[PDB]
Amino acid sequence: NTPKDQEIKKLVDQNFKPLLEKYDVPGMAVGVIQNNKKYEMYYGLQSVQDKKAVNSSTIFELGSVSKLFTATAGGYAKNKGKISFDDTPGKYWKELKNTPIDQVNLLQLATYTSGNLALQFPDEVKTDQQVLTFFKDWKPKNSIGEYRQYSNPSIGLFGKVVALSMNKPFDQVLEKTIFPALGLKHSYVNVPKTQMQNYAFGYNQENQPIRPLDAAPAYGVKSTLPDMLSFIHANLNPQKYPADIQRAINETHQGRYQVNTMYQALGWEEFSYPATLQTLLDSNSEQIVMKPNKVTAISKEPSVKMYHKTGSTNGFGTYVVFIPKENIGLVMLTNKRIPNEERIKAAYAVLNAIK
Repeated sequence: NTPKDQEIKKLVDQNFKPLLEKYDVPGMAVGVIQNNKKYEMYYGLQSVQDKKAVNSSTIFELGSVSKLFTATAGGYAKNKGKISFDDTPGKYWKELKNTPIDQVNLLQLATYTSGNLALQFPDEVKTDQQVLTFFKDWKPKNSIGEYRQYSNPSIGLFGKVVALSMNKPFDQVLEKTIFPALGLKHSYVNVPKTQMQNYAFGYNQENQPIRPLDAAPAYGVKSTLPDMLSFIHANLNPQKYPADIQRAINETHQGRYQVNTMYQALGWEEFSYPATLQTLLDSNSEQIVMKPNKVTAISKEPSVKMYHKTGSTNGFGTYVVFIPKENIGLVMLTNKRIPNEERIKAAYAVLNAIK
């Protein structure tokens, strides 16, 4: 008939390639992993002016997909006994002791239920001093633990606490501990000089090339398609890893509460599988992403589940999704933002069509 690598290439061509013309995207990397086999598709240019093709070495910004690595770092520290998720941040950032934010526990920060943390840090919050002062000045609003409000500050504080508990700067926790444990050799918080030639330009909505530190746990990671597929492989096969990181990965798969059809895990969003397309689109709706929503306890603990996460920066888009019981996952990286719904729909059509 037709070899499987060609079949998957055709499906990615049918569902992802048209997005390049439709949204004027310079470069894209799409990868599928199925039964521990990797399929990689590279399109377009990492740098338009340099005529450098997207390839297996191309480095992209992950945006909020970076939180998946922060979540994994948190599970690692927890299962190593460096933190408990019932701890409060002042136990580790002592300057926050005796402040309102010291009533919020680590799980609540990691899953956005402090009750009064906005999507972004204020533009004027730049230094670690202004970050500290931002959190000491924080005051509650809604009951802590009651409302989900997607928040970069919230998981940014989580990651700072994780770094403090491991006695290392957060960038070192990832580059010296978590990335090596996961077998990722081309993933970075800070892209070294020797790799700038592989660092894609991001492109804004005029197709112009473009490119605080405590915000790095929320959106500071860069990576390649091979590394992101290895990361998806790790999430599909935690048992293939040492106990410390195996337990860390599993920690990130544990649903913590629900908002309608969405289960909030650590970093990952989780869904009963099979999931309808609308369930997946709802997780990225304005209601869920931009507004507070009352959370509810998990009632149906789904036996068969899937996970995904979108992420964006000014010049980059990312989508990652995996389905443990089908042993399948997909990564999309672009050096131009495209609508999140397009990423989800295209991935849903590929994954459902794959034999």
